[PDB]
Amino acid sequence: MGVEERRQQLIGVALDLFSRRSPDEVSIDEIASAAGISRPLVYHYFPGKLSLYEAALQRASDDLADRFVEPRQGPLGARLLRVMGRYFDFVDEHGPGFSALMRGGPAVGSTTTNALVDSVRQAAYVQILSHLDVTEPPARLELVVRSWISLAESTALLWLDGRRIPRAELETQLVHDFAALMAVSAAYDEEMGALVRRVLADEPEDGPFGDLVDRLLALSAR
Amino acid sequence: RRQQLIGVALDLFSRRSPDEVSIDEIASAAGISRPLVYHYFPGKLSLYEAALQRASDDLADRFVEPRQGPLGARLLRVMGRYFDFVDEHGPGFSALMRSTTTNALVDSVRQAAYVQILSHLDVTEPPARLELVVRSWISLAESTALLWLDGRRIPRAELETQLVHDFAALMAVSAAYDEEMGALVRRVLADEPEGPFGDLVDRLLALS
Repeated sequence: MGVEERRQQLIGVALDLFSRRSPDEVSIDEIASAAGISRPLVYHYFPGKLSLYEAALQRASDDLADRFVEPRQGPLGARLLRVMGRYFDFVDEHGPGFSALMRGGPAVGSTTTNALVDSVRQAAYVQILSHLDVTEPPARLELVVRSWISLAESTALLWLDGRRIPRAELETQLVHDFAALMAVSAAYDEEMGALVRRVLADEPEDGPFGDLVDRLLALSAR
Repeated sequence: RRQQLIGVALDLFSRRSPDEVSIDEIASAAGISRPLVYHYFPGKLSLYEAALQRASDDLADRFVEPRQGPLGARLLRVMGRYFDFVDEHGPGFSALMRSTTTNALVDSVRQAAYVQILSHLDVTEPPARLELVVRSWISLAESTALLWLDGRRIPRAELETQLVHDFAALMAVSAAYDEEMGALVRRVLADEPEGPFGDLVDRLLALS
């Protein structure tokens, strides 16, 4: 194969291995072997293991960020649920590498890896505001949204540790969590209250939010 | 002297990001020479880690709360101490959250919070759904405090109560679709009036 083909092949092979195992268990020799090339030939394309890991992570990060893009049509909850399906598909596909990267955190990460992870978090933020139709988010809204993004990261990481709860339940849970976090904040702020009322007015009366409220009323045995 | 030096280092590492804290600065503040700091610590990272261990023990100890009265009030009292701590250590906390020893120390605080929450819920064998709710809330609380520190545009009193209501919310969402979680919530609502759960249910009713 040609040079650019080979570079992109190598990034793919690296991404495959770094997805399957923690990065301490992936070697240049294994990457070379999977790619069908010699050890020195890998170093022709990348000067070390970290640069290849970063290149794989760039590809993965671009993939997840693109998965956040969803048409601004129909009830908002359903849009978010669709993105949550793609998000869990991604987490599944990349699980062992995702867990290793995230449970390492910014301390272990290179400046480049931390920047890539942050760029994904920011891509999520931008999409959520687009759907909310907000360009100048107030403080309270920014905190709810960013703290939900942290909640969604945590939920996926906890899911991967044993998969003791079905992903479909967690996807729906994260959608309900978003409504609930926003509703909690609405108590302290009229501007927040108005946004949440508008968002919930866009849900059908027979929708999942409806069913959540019905279930909570039932639990309360009012 | 070694314990005094750790305190001085924690003070400076609390006030500024660690790239802005030098051994010479620690030595001056402690009133000792640069060599005497190296006598106790091989290098800057080891002293950073010692300061973090002290801070981590302080926060974990702040999670201890008597098992008495309504649960929401217990958690609100802990949130007051948590935000006090975050305030006192703001710049250093921000910089840390943005070694494997320091990761281990941070993890040990998250675990301490977990243990205390389950203690109060009177649960020794937490179901998967409860574990995920509690751990995910701990992440939410970490995130909320870090976001608060960036500008302090929202008052801490609001975020403290917001976090208590968020715990009830995360639990409620799970309980709505899981019988075992539903039973736990009902067992746990038997001592709150109409408490964060009741107000949340009223709110979801009223905002819809």
